[PDB]
Amino acid sequence: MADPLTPAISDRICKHMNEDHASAIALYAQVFGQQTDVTMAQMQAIDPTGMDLVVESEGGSKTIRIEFEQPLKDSEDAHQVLIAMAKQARSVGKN
Amino acid sequence: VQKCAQCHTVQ
Ligand code: HEC
Ligand SMILES: [Cl-]
Ligand SMILES: [Cl-]
Ligand code: NI
Repeated sequence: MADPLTPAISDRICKHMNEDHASAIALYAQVFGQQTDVTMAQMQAIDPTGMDLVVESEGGSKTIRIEFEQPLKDSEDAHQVLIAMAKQARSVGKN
Repeated sequence: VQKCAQCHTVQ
């Protein structure tokens, strides 16, 4: 077989995004998660049909689901969709 | 804000 996405690879990607790319995760919550007044956000998991985020705002916290348009077959699909969603979201606030 | 291609498109 081809190599699939796994829970261990998901965890490696989520930690690298939370350590160094936290600003991008707050943008995903605002543009694709329909949240307002986001103070920060973190990736709890990524899976073949979407990702789960923890979102802080107005002194409170909540968890939300963002669904992908097409299923992910492997970690290269995951890498590509995270970069495409960030390019679209930067465009919203800079138009 | 930083564009992702600044570190992820090597050309
Ligand atoms: C200033 C350089 C820089 C920029 C700009 C940048 N990255 Fe990264 N990225 C890195 C580095 C360094 C790594 C290697 C893992 C680590 O230490 O975070 C990486 C790793 C990654 C990975 C792979 C993680 C893995 O475990 O396979 C993804 C996906 C990613 N970045 C997404 C993005 C997105 C989306 C953006 C734009 C919002 C972005 N990057 C902008 C430096 C950058
Ligand atoms: Cl690695
Ligand atoms: Cl990496
Ligand atoms: Ni790496």
